[PDB]
Amino acid sequence: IANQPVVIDNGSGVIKAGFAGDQIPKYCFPNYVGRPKHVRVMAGALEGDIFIGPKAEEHRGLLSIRYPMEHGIVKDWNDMERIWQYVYSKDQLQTFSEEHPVLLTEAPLNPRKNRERAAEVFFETFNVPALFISMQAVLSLYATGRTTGVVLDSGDGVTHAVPIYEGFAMPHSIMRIDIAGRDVSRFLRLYLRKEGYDFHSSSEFEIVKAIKERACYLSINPQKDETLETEKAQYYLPDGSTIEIGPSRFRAPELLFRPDLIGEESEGIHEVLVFAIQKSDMDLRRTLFSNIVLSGGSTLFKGFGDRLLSEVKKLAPKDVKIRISAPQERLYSTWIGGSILASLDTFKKMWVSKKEYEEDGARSIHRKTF
Amino acid sequence: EKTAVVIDLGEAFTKCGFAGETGPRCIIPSVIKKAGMPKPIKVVQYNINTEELYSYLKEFIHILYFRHLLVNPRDRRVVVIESVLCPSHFRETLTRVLFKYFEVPSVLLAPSHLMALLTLGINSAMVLDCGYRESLVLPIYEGIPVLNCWGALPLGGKALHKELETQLLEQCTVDTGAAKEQSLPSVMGSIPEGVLEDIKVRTCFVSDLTRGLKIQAAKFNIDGNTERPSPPPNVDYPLDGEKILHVLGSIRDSVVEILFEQDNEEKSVATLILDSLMQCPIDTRKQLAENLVIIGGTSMLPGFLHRLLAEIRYLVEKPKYKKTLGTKTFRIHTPPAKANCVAWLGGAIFGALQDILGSRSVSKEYYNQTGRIPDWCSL
Amino acid sequence: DIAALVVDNGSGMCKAGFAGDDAPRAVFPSIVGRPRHQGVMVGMGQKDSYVGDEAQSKRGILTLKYPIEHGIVTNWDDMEKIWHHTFYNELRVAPEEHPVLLTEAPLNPKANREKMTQIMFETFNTPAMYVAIQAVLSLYASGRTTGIVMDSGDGVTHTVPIYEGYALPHAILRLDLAGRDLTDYLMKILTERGYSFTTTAEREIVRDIKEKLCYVALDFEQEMATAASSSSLEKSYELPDGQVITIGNERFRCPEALFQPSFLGMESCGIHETTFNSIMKCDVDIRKDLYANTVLSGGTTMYPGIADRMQKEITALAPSTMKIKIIAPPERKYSVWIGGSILASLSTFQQMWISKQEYDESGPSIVHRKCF
Amino acid sequence: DPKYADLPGIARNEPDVYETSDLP
Ligand SMILES: Nc1ncnc2c1ncn2[C@@H]1O[C@H](COP(=O)(O)OP(=O)(O)OP(=O)(O)O)[C@@H](O)[C@H]1O
Ligand SMILES: Nc1ncnc2c1ncn2[C@@H]1O[C@H](COP(=O)(O)OP(=O)(O)O)[C@@H](O)[C@H]1O
Ligand SMILES: Nc1ncnc2c1ncn2[C@@H]1O[C@H](COP(=O)(O)OP(=O)(O)O)[C@@H](O)[C@H]1O
Ligand SMILES: [Mg+2]
Ligand SMILES: [Mg+2]
Ligand SMILES: [Mg+2]
Repeated sequence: IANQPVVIDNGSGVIKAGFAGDQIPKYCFPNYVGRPKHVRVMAGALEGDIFIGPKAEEHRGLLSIRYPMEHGIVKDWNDMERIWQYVYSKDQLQTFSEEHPVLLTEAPLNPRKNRERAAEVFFETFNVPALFISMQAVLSLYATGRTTGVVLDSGDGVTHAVPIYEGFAMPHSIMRIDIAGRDVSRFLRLYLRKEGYDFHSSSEFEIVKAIKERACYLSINPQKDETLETEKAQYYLPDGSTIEIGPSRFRAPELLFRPDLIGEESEGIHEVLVFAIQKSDMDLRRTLFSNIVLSGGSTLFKGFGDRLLSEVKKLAPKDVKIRISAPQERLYSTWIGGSILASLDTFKKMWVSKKEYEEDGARSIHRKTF
Repeated sequence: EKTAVVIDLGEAFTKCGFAGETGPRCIIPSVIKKAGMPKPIKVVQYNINTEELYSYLKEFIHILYFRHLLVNPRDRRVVVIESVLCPSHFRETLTRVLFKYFEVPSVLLAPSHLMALLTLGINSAMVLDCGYRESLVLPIYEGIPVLNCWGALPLGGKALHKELETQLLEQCTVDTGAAKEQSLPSVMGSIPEGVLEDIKVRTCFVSDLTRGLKIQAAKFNIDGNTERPSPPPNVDYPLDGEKILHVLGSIRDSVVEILFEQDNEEKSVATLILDSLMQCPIDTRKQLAENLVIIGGTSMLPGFLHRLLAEIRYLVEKPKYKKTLGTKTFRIHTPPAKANCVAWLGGAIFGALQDILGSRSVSKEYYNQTGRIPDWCSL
Repeated sequence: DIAALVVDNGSGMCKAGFAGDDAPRAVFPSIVGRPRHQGVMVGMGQKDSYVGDEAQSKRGILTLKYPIEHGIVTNWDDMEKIWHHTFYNELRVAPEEHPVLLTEAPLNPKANREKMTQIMFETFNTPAMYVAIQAVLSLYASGRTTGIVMDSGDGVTHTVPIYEGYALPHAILRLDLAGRDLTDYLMKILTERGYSFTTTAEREIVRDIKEKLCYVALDFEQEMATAASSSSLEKSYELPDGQVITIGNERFRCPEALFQPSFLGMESCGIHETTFNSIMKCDVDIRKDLYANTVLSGGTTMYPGIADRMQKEITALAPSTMKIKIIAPPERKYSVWIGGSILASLSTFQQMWISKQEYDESGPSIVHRKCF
Repeated sequence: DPKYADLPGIARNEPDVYETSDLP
């Protein structure tokens, strides 16, 4: 098939869909399904029952939210199927699914059944001509245009570090932890409860996530900032009321680097990055320090680069160059890399044909990846 | 060493007394009667300017220390029971009131859930506190409160009082007695908090699991034909002397169903424990499931515990919890004190431990030197 | 007669007992657990750090650290805590009253043994002590004086050939692949299967799964094909919660890393190739005897069918005429300790102690002159 | 640069490279 492939970066928090030709993901929206909060049986209420994309943002107060993906693993497969069908809607891509081949993106070290069921859904419910599932860490280097680097993809659900040297991936050096943007949002909810502000509702999870996106910075010296009197930045709720966030602004994201404060048994973003570098072979390590590529939304935290540089400096060997290449487009780097990959003619030899899936069965999608 | 006093402040009621006592000496509404204003002001208020809160706490603690506890404040230590994730500003204001003004030796800001655990003698359980403002679940495992697996919902006594007021104002039938022996709905614009609280505690009750589910289904009544259970008889609650509010039978069992109603979000009082438990470490689940402790004034409503346990066992079988928490044996604890003052009883047990209480508590010299109260937030 | 203690500080599991006994008195995991939460108030009956089985029972809240990694003590405070628990709490004996016969793997850092001796003589004030090679003790336990011991425990797998009591230091071959590496690989393949285990507490659950279910396949490809084409090999395990999880081919892929380190990413020989290379490094005259007296030791050699697989692999590698005989006693998990007890029960061993007088005279470095 | 101007989450007013000082 010579039609333009469709690239669908499958985020835990925000999915990004588009065509491979485009330089940017033309379509992108949160990865959740919004249902009416009350069990509607009367007429005149929010009809349809399934609000996805900006529609869910229009009436966000009245909806109960449910994410299908958690920690990069699909939980509600019906909701994920609804999401993917909505990607092929009149609102997004205005096209039939049977025409275009598809490139998915999946987190590394995920369950095999997740990928198997995703392929089954994309080949059975949608009559797609072909499919290919890539890791986002491989795609970030495609997007940046470099052949080597350590990709630290800190998405909404999963935070993983992957070193690649000259296009060779180190499967045993990959590091992965579940402390990511959603966990930072949960900790921010807890700290805002400590401020005296309640966000119990699932819908209110969205506005505490908005507070995380708007006003939350990583302090190089958290003790000094805590001792220093905070400015108590004011934030506007959707309804109209103001809130003073206070010191929680710098306490919630701090758990990404030091999760053990809240008792979480996790390595921390700097720890997984450094250990992914160190587990690799020794001769590569210096170059792996000289090419660090950030990716994912959680890397967009204010002052994240400086704190990560400080941590890597104090953990790395002395007098070793470090280059945390943090492109401004790091939120959509994974999709841009997927588009660049799908543009290549080599992609023609990578995706599995529908007849190939029918004949070889499930194991094809496992073996053609590597 | 003199016996340390114990204070447990709450929106609805404050429990006060001495350590090493079988129960609190004093339990009163957390209000202060300022001159000139008919309805008194709530002492414990969050998100207010610190001067007003300081004055309120000063007056209330003075009332506690010179009306109910007949003893000087300077002599004896304090064991203040404050719930986990209590608002910070209220906490440092309370400690500042205790230190700067009263000059107590030291205040121990104990957590309510761990203290409630101490009363039973066990060292691990899933403590649910159904307070006035909100219900809160916290697991404790070997004296370590697992803050990571906390849970909370705003289904305490405040929401219940609001629901009662709404239902009464809808199905209002009050005999004014002044040429109004017939029903005269909503003669008064708003029912005071005291009347709602008395109606809730005296008349209302928590129905059985099956009856509650049938009531919830019949609320929608989609193609239903008298599927509701037969309600209890109506009760004629006297108001203000002459007035007689005919509290309907249906309200008495339907008002409290908001605690256990799911409403397309899978969030209720019962589901809260399961949600917290499913987040716990893999090894801690069983010991936390077999040890359940319920505290708080709302839990004292008649038939609450039976409905809660039945709803827990019912929701366990649902597909969300079937895989993980399916084969589990939940069991409720029966602490020696009434559920109003289990946390206070824990604080009282901790108070008589004179040797450790000096080291654990924060000395006034330390507070004067630093002015920073310890907290589980970053320092 | 004052009995001398024998303390096998394994990388994973610490064993301890009195000389002359048949089995160790105390056998507990060598872990130090610490509470995870810091900010919140701590309950009444608590310890700053838990050790041994106490940490294992309370592992749900604690975070565990192994003091010994790859047979090298990395945290000496934790190892000191482990020894204190071993002597005072478990054995319930004063360390100053008895000698102690510790054990160490071959080819370890010299500083490890030096610090071991220093800690034993200064902190605990034992009247004497000794450090012994684990393989030599395990050969003592089997009632042999000629043979090749492939002792594989939680941290390291070392092969030592011995002939008529004369060790051959230049033919010893050490590998860092053992135990913990297999547990981590089991975690990885379990994550591919669907069950995610990340915390240190879950490492104990994965270790228990490895102990209970895993086995060595005589033919790896045939068993893989059987697993693919049928569910006969699937077996169910119950977690402490009560969740039931099914393990399929992963039963015989976790221990297969012993014979194929390429699964773990290390470009090292398998245990069969390591044993064959160690035999071939020996002189030509004694090799036959070693082929007839291959001894398995350590806890990680307890997989079902490992003896048959090792016999098959060595027979394939070795010449046809030589007779291979892998000796795998049922109690081999404690064979490193038992021989140590024998070595402590001998009358001729009273001259092999490092007396405290000699330690004061020469310092810790005497451990390199006396022990080995 | 302007090709990413329309996207919501493009974080601007920050440097694209956080690196240690060069040493000869
Ligand atoms: N004996 C009782 N029987 C029934 N309900 C009661 C009883 N005592 C108090 N309540 C109700 O319980 C609620 C108060 O609970 P509780 O006294 O535990 O809260 P609190 O400590 O004041 O508040 P919070 O913990 O939120 O700070 C109110 O609804 C009150 O009406
Ligand atoms: N400026 C920002 N500050 C803080 N967090 C942000 C910012 N922008 C995005 N995020 C977070 O990043 C997450 C999106 O991650 P994403 O890149 O979608 O991960 P994935 O690889 O799963 O697609 C969101 O949940 C959001 O909370
Ligand atoms: N019955 C068994 N089956 C499989 N593996 C076992 C068995 N018993 C113990 N092990 C493994 O052996 C290891 C312990 O080995 P051990 O003899 O204690 O070595 P060391 O003495 O160096 O600690 C554990 O990590 C465990 O996984
Ligand atoms: Mg992504
Ligand atoms: Mg209470
Ligand atoms: Mg051993």
